[PDB]
Amino acid sequence: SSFSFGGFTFKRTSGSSVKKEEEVLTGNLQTLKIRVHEGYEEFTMVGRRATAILRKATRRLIQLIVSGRDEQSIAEAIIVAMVFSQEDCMIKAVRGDLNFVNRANQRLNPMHQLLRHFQKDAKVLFQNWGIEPIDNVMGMIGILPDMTPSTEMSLRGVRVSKM
Ligand SMILES: CN1CN([C@@H]2O[C@H](COP(=O)(O)OP(=O)(O)OP(=O)(O)O)[C@@H](O)[C@H]2O)c2nc(N)[nH]c(=O)c21
Repeated sequence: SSFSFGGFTFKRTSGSSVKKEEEVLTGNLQTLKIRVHEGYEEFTMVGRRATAILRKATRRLIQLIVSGRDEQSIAEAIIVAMVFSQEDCMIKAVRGDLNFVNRANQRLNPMHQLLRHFQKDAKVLFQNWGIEPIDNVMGMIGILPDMTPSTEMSLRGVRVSKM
């Protein structure tokens, strides 16, 4: 029930899943083979600089409530969770080819190639994830694709909590 991904320790608190290999198409129509976890699961994500509560279904991020030291660490947690969710809109935000041949990419599986890609630049990821109107849940705030806080709109499923 415990593992690490992208610098975060994930702790499953509810649900379960089975694993299966699956092919997915990027925004540049490149086929990647990823190990998909099938099932509804809830997690706590614990990093050095941020933590979050994550609820996910098969290839769908349902909710992510993230707190952390500042915008850079909160954004990094959001990126890791978006990649971890394996959502189609994250796969489709890859607009160029993923380099799997360079000697330094020879051991990254596709999940880690995706993570590195969006760690270098997440602008397309955030712009294509989608936004939604939000309500007045005190203690929490919305975050826009450009990472500025908002009390009216937020990246779909994502809220920022005070630390
Ligand atoms: C998306 N993931 C990824 N993951 C876990 O996160 C860790 C790293 O993921 P990964 O590198 O894609 O998979 P891993 O099995 O290590 O490697 P590979 O795909 O090369 O066979 C593993 O312990 C994996 O089981 C997950 N664990 C659970 N429970 N649910 C999930 O949705 C996921």
